[PDB]
Amino acid sequence: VINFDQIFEGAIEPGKEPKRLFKEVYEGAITATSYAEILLSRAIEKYGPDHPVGYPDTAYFLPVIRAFSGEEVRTLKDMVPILNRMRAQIKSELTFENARLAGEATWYAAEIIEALRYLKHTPENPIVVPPWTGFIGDPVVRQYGIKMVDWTIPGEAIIIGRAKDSKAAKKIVDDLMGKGLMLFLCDEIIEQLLEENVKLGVDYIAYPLGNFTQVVHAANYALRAGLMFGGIAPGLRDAHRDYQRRRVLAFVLYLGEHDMVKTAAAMGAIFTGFPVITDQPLPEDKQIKDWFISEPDYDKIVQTALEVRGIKITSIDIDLPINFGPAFEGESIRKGDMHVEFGGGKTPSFELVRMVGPDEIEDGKVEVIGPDIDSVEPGGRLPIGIVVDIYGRKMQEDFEPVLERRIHYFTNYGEGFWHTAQRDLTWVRISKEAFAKGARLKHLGQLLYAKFKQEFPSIVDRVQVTIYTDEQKVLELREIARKKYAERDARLRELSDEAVDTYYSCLLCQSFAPTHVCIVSPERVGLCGAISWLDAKAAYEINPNGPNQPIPKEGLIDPVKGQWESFNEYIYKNSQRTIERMNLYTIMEYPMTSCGCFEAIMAYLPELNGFMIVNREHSGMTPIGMTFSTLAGMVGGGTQTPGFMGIGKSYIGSRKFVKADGGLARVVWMPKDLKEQLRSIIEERAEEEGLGRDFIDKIADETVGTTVDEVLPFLEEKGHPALSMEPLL
Ligand code: SF4
Ligand code: NI
Ligand code: NI
Repeated sequence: VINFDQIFEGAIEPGKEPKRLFKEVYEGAITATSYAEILLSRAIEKYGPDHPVGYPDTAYFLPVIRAFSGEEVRTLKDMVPILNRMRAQIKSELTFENARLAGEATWYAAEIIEALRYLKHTPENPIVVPPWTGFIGDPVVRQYGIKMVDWTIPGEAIIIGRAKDSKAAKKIVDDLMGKGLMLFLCDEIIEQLLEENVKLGVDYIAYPLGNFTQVVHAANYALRAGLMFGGIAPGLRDAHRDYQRRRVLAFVLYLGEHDMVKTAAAMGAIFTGFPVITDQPLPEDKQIKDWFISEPDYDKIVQTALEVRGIKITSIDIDLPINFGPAFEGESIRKGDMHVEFGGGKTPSFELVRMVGPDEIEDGKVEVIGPDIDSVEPGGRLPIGIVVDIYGRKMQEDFEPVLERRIHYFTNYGEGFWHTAQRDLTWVRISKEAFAKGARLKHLGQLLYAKFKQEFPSIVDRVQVTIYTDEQKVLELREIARKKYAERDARLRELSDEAVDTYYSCLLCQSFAPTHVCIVSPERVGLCGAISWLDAKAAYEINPNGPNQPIPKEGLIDPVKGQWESFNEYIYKNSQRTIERMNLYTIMEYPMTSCGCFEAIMAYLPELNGFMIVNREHSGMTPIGMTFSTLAGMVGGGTQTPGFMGIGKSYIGSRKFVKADGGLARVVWMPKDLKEQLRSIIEERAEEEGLGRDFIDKIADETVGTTVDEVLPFLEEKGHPALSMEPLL
């Protein structure tokens, strides 16, 4: 049996209980359950017991309840017994265990109150607007899971209350955002940060939940991790708490004047293993060592929370004028805020990584050749050519394309730095706010140098960065860059599932999905969409002991569906033996599993005789009778699910795309925007198959319908080949 409570046994010596804290927790838990009970009785009197209740866009009903006790709450009456249960577990005796049970009851009460609040919520007339999030949908949790698994998001800060001043709120939050922690904000700190023009919203991984009971939208976010990637069953309470403590490195920052309900909520965080750190001074009888502690000095509170939680940060430490971290990757710079730009079809541009010989490379040398961003009035433009020379003993020409990709990400982490595209199609923008802080191309070169030295210590011994901004000179060197681009394109042309004798595992997502195993082949990218076969091969050649390992293609069992003994044995050994077999070219029998970060899901529809596909960003209903989030609840979690499978979007353009099932010809329904994202690949592959370039017009989408009865007549009138193919079954 998991004995999770053992994690608290050292906290309080007997007879020295902090009775002020336990009394405040008791009063706040009773108040929260009472709030929830009256609002529930009123709603049941007004709408009736059977009225549906729930949150927008989640597969997990009321996730806090769904995780800790497993109930599938759907209607108001379902809430009644649960709340009664929770009220019954609030007890006067002042023990640490009773405080934790009161905190769980407070969390249950906040979840109930919020679902009741959402009874009045419609997408057309919502109860919250951006940047505020309220309840955060499943797609955002999944969209940041990939950053969680490799600790690009080292942890999470749940900040409730009010910083002593708005400037202090801005400082601690800018610090956290530069450390890459995911933030949940509640109460007056939000307006404090907005008045300091701190950037907030889901794009910045800094969620303004709202006030008061909206605090629970951090809890139901965190618990979803274990429900989704961890695959833990609903209702396995101690297993969920153990997943939270082990992998959701959250802590609470309790700022400003205390009140009973906030304190009971923080105790609910402690109940699942998240320490609480407050800016208030604390008497002995209102603190718990390593669980409810005071750090009044704002200069130290962040490092205090990080150390008590166990979070370790690895910053490049270079003193750059602008903030840097994952939160800023998703920013975009409006034309009115843009100080200068390069590339994007407005000026010549290229970026290139290139291996060099040892004797004429100067490690750390960052040079800007040509005018700097000093040169232009705001809104102007310059050419940019970036060349990162690299020498290392164990550097390989193979690594050049891989490291080149990093530039995009390295640039977008800078606040006011923006980057898109690649090679000679780059577009880069620098905001007026960054220019006013002193940012110049020098800092871009130093940033790329430090991030390359930090991310590849084993293979980079020397790195040099040159940024050219003369038009003619950029055009001249762009031809050399294009030469290297063509070489890489040819090496990529040579690869195929048959020509290579080694496929590659990837185990990264096992930090959160312990049983999941990805197998990457030249014609099948990993389901995150970011790990191609060349990427896994380079990661293994750089770190032989890492999460990517070679697997020889041996012991063939089924050439058609794509089963080999070697991959079977590897997946069985590395899946904690939940998975014995896997077919690479079909979803209908022994499909590869998923963690929860798949870019899209495929599913077989017998009534259409073919596949639907739905990407994570699509909002609406699909012909199988489920949204992407509901389908993802079944497809993720490391279980084998014949007839369903998660995939990267680019996989749809592979020649091996579910080849044993009929490939692209079997696809009958995709979202319109997904078809348009992939229009060129789909047209080219469809012509290769003999389906015609107009085959994309025969694929149904949501503008055709969202049910089988609406879609089938369109497929029949359009003569879709899948209808005349063999049923998959
Ligand atoms: S390839 Fe698979 S396991 Fe690796 S990061 Fe991508 S989704 Fe996760
Ligand atoms: Ni994942
Ligand atoms: Ni995943």
